[PDB]
Amino acid sequence: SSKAASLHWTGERVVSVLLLGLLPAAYLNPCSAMDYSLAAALTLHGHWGIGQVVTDYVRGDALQKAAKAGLLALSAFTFAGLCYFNYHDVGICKAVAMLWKL
Amino acid sequence: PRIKKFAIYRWDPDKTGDKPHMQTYEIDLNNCGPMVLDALIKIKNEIDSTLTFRRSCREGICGSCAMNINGGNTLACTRRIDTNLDKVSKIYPLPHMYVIKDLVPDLSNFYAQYKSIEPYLKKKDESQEGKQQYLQSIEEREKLDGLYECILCACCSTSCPSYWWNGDKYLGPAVLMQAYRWMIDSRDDFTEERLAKLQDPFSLYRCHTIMNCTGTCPKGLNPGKAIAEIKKMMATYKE
Amino acid sequence: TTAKEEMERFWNKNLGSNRPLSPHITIYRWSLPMAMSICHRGTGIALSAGVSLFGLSALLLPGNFESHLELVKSLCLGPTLIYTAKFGIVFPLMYHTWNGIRHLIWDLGKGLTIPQLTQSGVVVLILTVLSSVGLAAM
Amino acid sequence: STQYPVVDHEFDAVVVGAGGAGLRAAFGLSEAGFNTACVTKLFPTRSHTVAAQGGINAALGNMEEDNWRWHFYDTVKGSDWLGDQDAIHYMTEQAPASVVELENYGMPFSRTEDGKIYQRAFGGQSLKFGKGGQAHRCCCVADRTGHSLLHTLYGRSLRYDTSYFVEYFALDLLMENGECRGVIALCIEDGSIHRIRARNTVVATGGYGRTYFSCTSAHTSTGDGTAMVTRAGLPCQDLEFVQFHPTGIYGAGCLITEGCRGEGGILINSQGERFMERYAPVAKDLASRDVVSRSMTLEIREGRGCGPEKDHVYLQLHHLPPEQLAVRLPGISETAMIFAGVDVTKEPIPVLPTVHYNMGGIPTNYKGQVLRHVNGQDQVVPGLYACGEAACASVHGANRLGANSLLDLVVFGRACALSIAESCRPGDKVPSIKPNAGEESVMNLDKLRFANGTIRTSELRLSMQKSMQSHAAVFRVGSVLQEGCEKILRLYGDLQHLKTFDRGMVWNTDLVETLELQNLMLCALQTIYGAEARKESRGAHAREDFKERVDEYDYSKPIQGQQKKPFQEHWRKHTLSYVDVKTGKVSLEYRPVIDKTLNEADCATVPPAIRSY
Ligand SMILES: *Cc1cc2c(cc1C)nc1c(=O)[nH]c(=O)nc-1n2C[C@H](O)[C@H](O)[C@H](O)COP(=O)(O)OP(=O)(O)OC[C@H]1O[C@@H](n2cnc3c(N)ncnc32)[C@H](O)[C@@H]1O
Ligand code: HEM
Ligand SMILES: CC(C)Oc1cccc(NC(=O)c2ccccc2C(=O)O)c1
Ligand code: SF4
Ligand code: F3S
Ligand code: FES
Repeated sequence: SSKAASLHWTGERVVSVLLLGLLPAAYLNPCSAMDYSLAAALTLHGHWGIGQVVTDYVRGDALQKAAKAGLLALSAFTFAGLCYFNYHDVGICKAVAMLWKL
Repeated sequence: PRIKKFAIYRWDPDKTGDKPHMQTYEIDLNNCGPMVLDALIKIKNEIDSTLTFRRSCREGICGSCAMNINGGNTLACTRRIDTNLDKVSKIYPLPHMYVIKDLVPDLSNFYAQYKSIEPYLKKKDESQEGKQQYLQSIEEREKLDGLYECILCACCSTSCPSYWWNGDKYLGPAVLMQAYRWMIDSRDDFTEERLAKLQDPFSLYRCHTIMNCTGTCPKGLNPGKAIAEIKKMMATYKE
Repeated sequence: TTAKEEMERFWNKNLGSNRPLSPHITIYRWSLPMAMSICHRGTGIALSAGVSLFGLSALLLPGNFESHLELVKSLCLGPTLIYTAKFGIVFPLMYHTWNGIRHLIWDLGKGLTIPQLTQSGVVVLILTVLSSVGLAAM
Repeated sequence: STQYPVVDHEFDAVVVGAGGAGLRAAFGLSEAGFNTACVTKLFPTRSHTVAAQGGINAALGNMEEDNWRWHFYDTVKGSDWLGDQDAIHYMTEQAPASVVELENYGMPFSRTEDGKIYQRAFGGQSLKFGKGGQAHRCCCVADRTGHSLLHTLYGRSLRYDTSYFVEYFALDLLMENGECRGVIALCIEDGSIHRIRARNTVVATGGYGRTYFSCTSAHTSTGDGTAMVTRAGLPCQDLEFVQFHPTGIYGAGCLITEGCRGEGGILINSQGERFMERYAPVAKDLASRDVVSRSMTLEIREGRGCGPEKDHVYLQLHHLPPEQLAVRLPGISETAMIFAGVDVTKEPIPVLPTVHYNMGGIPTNYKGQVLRHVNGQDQVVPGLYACGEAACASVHGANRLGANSLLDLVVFGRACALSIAESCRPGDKVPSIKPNAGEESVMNLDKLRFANGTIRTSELRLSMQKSMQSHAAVFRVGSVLQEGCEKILRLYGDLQHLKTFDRGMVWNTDLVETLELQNLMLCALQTIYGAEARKESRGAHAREDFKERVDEYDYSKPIQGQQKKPFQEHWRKHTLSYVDVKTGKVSLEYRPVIDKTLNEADCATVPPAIRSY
């Protein structure tokens, strides 16, 4: 009797306290390292969040497995795109800053 | 002569081509008891004896007369009729449940879930049982207060939206609370394997603390609280 | 008859019959905590859709971020109207952030009674407006 | 005919009843390796033992030092010497054993300082054989003993491969030539009729409290097995003996436990005087179920009514500390406010003596075997057992001692299990049922399903209820009993004038409540006729005219040169009632009480004496 289901729940809350910790930390300390950590925690937590909606709502055999596959593709693209934005562009912390004073 | 209007859900499976509809009844409160069930029986006895419903104690300790009164899952023998004659009282069967007839739902799945959690005292050594009472201190007993009272009305589980959408695989708060009840019982030795029984995404983990179960409870119990307490144990238990 | 057997036979008799589903959402009463549950899902989905649309367009749409802003600068926007777009971004974010703590306080076990559910309910609701208006002017 | 699909089932044993006794008999059998089937019209939890509050009696010695034989004396005294002392021996010996079992089963009994089961004072119990003050042996789950009982019995029953027929209304006994072969029952779910045959049949269908207009018992206390036994032509014991619980809400008639009086609660008339100190000097308001309620109902006659109607009495919990009321009695604390609109800690509860328990029922062994009376002699009915409030082993006799029935349930439910297990074997031949078996059980169903009567079912239920409520109250004269008898007799003729409306197979509460009306009437006839016939004041049966306690001897003066009285002259005997179903007449005979115990050396007989608390 493995306990993957329980640990999954713990991860969800550990990334939630991490994400809550990162928003003020991104304000007080905007840097390249913060941009990557904010892209990593942001995409992971969102992935697990939507994952919960799919399991709650989508009733089906090859229906639930398909949506979970499509979500992983969407998240992997989202995280890599954010990483690309951090490396070859301004980066979230210096991007939001520009967007706001406008 | 104070006349009250009752809008009640009606369906006859023994009539062909019949589908869910609403039938209204009129009753004087001077001859009727204070409670909704008193009125339910009154129209059952005097007006229409097709109205088929569950009842027993009329005391609030069976969970027989469990139904959705005015958009709220409570007992009909505990809820008193709104004396306000301007409002029409809407009485419905317990939500998202297969209606057998006229406010009577199929609870057999709900019951089956109660069997799956195994609500009996389990000991590692059942060889010395039946001869001497198990010791339990008043503190160890206090832990069961607010849990053992669950009368299994099933107002609870079927007021949880998550239970409507996941009726088969999600156990529902009523069933879940009792699984907890048997965990903190200082006598029960099987606490770990009872937690290991919930190690899938559906069993307990379709809870998102909606908290619509507690507050509809006709006994003032707090299933939600106990569910969150299960979750804590689920991470803080070793092996 | 086992516990697993009873469920399997439950679904067989009911799905192969003319028994209707008792009205659920059609009739049930509305409560603030449950409305605040729906909103948390609504804001959660909308936010993730924003982040995804931001990350994907960084791969799919040509140009750099500075050129994308000069594209919005040349759109004749007044302070009151740019405040409206600024508000409708923080408004869902702040809701989910504050209510997020309310969910996290719940997971610890604290404040799970009906009074504390409606108390923290209004407190989150007010904190949202104060931080949404308070941020959109920075 | 053939409109109804007949479906025959095959088992080792059938138990009719999912409340307490029924359950303990059901899984008690399956534990012994029996292919057992349980049949119940309610769901197990919804049964009426859930409505129990007070407790479950066992001399565990968990408060003071105790003896189970002191529990024997108090039960046999309370029974007004109409109790069969052999069964009482058996029940009081198994008392601590059966309760320890339940605590091991999972019953979350309230706890003491020592860490043991919580026992409390209750009406009619004593120490040192009634010579050493009040006894504290009522084991309880803090005001919700019955609830917790029924649940932990059911929760434990899932362990065994018992076939439960949930929501099935048992119609009649599948009888063939003296011996029983099982039960024929209606499936409320889809209207079908099922014949369930077995080698044995346990009956635990509970009381028949709904014979009266006002009762503490649930709507589904219709004494169905009592009628089932009655329609087979088998006698029914002590049916006129009906327990009136002293305390119950003036309104709907819900029970406020006697555990209130055991914790320190007092009864108050219009003056403020503790009147239960005037009637019973020694035991006070902790006396018998019959003595207390009769004192209460007499105080109403005297003009000491308490409410705006001058027809009810008071139960005060105001003076007790709130600390105790929260921990010890929270179930009544809520239901007093819920129904009567009364805060327990500030003002007293309006109470009225109303029907509670039915000590009468199906004549039963100490082993649980159902008894027929032929040639003035006891005889065992093959393949038929009964246990609980439903049955009458008369361990309660003429007046049930408080908090004994939940014991009676467990012990005698268990008894039927061991009496089957230790007699026949599992896998033994199931007797072949008739091809026609129970034609008129169906011919009864079809008659009532299409009923085109001139008088409604519901109004006839009230016609029976109010008639019993006035003609057979706490006090009853031969005047009101004779008129009441020929009044109930007419209301049996009206059973072919009743109108039904619902004509559906699936869930016909119109049909089953009418089937309950056929069952309640058979109980009613046997209750009222036995009452007018019995001319004495024994226990709950108190004649205003024949106010004497008529025994074989006059037990006031010592038995010396006193001559014994013949059997058909004294009234210390069991009332056996028969009823011809067509004519609706009750003919009744009598049978001796058991006076001897099981073992005189270990537990000695206590002979009749002056009975007052
Ligand atoms: C009325 C009452 C009694 C009571 C009490 C409180 C109230 C309101 N509190 C008690 C207490 O605190 N301590 C105690 O010792 N006794 C107390 N009592 C008395 C006691 O509870 C009853 O004597 C006892 O509950 C009776 O139990 P029993 O095992 O005899 O069965 P039941 O609980 O009444 O349940 C009835 C079962 O029979 C089945 N049934 C009935 N008719 C049919 C038909 N037609 N077909 C199939 N099944 C039938 C029901 O399904 C039910 O399971
Ligand atoms: C820093 C503030 C945030 C905190 C503290 C936080 C934490 C949480 C918590 C505790 C939940 C509860 C899950 C549940 O049991 O229902 C949740 C739900 C969710 N969150 Fe966040 N989150 C934050 C911001 C975000 C962001 C920025 C996103 C994505 C852009 C997001 C997306 C989601 C989604 C999709 C759900 C699931 C909705 C549901 O099924 O109920 N959240 N979050
Ligand atoms: C009373 C009714 C109208 O109200 C409704 C209607 C539809 C959905 C819901 N609520 C959810 O579906 C929901 C919301 C947030 C988190 C999880 C869930 C869930 O599916 O369990 C409530
Ligand atoms: S916990 Fe409350 S709402 Fe849930 S089944 Fe039990 S009594 Fe009903
Ligand atoms: S209504 Fe719900 S999802 Fe959990 S907190 Fe209650 S069971
Ligand atoms: S009938 Fe028992 S709770 Fe309503």
